[PDB]
Amino acid sequence: MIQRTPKIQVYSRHPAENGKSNFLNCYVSGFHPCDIEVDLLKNGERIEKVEHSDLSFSKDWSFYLLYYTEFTPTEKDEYACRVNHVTLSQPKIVKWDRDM
Amino acid sequence: IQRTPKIQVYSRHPAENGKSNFLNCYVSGFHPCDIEVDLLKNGERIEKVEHSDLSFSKDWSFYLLYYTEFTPTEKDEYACRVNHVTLSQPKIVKWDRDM
Ligand SMILES: Cc1ccc2c(c1)sc(-c1ccc(N(C)C)cc1)[n+]2C
Ligand SMILES: Cc1ccc2c(c1)sc(-c1ccc(N(C)C)cc1)[n+]2C
Ligand SMILES: Cc1ccc2c(c1)sc(-c1ccc(N(C)C)cc1)[n+]2C
Repeated sequence: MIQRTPKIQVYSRHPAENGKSNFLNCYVSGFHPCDIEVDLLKNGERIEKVEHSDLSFSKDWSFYLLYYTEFTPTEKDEYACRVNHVTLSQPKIVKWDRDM
Repeated sequence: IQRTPKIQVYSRHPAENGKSNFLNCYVSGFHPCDIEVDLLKNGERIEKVEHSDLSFSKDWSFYLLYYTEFTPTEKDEYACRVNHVTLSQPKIVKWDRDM
């Protein structure tokens, strides 16, 4: 079927509290074809030790996938998600918007 | 960097004609990820199948399982049809009852 471009959402598991351990998630949804690269970024730099869900799909072959890592937020630190996919020219970055 | 799937077909318990079992097609070790899988009662594509999710290694080798509840009979015969890029022609694999 026809190509389609991922929806990308970045969120913490519990609400932020500086210096308290949390998890950071990057949820990539709705996309096709399946092949995709995902990386999480502490101040523009690629976190080593990340974990991920399996890659699941609908009857209509939309794919869904989750990346996450334990982390401790601080006032100075800035976190984001870098996705590359065919439907993206340029690897797309999306910031973690704290204030929600 | 391409890799062709390993394909294994097996029942969960040993065959017993007219007793309910599960049939699995396990497709392993493959890349890239895109792949079609179907199970076949006498060459015909079974409607109501289930599947695991698609998991992968650090290596980006992918792993996936299809299965269905079924009742085997002496004359019935079952198989798995996989299509992948690395295959010229969709590959079929039989279920050997005497696994
Ligand atoms: C079925 C299910 C289970 C969990 C679950 C969802 C759906 S959807 C979701 C979630 C998605 C996005 C966000 N942010 C972008 C703030 C926060 C939470 N969770 C955590
Ligand atoms: C319409 C439709 C069909 C299937 C389907 C969805 C939507 S959304 C989804 C899904 C699967 C796994 C995950 N995580 C790994 C947490 C999150 C979402 N599935 C499996
Ligand atoms: C009755 C009977 C006899 C042999 C037999 C089975 C049932 S089920 C089975 C088997 C084959 C492959 C796998 N994996 C690759 C996960 C798991 C189990 N064997 C080898």
